[PDB]
Amino acid sequence: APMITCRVCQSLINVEGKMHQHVVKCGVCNEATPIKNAPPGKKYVRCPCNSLLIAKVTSQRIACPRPYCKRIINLGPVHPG
Amino acid sequence: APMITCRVCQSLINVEGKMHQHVVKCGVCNEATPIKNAPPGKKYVRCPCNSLLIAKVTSQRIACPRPYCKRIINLG
Amino acid sequence: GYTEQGQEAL
Ligand SMILES: [Zn+2]
Ligand SMILES: [Zn+2]
Ligand SMILES: [Zn+2]
Ligand SMILES: [Zn+2]
Repeated sequence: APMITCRVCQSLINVEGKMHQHVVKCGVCNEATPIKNAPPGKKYVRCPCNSLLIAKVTSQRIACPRPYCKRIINLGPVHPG
Repeated sequence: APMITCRVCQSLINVEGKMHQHVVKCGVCNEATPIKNAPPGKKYVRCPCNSLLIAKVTSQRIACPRPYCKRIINLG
Repeated sequence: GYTEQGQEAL
């Protein structure tokens, strides 16, 4: 059985017959790990709370949607306003 | 921003302006999760491939249309 | 107790 190691919790994720998916969910920590490239124009970002986020490659910032977190993540520097 | 949890990957789905829909699409796994009961005479069926299908209540078996799947789902 | 072609809810 093909396995990957969850980077969040180090449990094994069985990916047998799951290679058709964009992401797989760890059965232990319930966080998602992408197994395909992000859709065109997009990129994955992992919030410090461990939520998997999806952003446009052009985005300077993204917000975590989890109500207990709501972190704003700066992805790169900005020009002055 | 009203959110519901994806049934497949458990990412949060923003349902703002979509509360009239029966199902919503997850931007992470691209599968659908219901936010309302299925319409009368229909029923939701989740295929092992993760596809959310809509079947008639008179159906015991459902063939998935996904080309890599084509599973026959037995409901009883 | 019939068989049907599944329709995606999407
Ligand atoms: Zn995990
Ligand atoms: Zn977060
Ligand atoms: Zn999802
Ligand atoms: Zn299927």
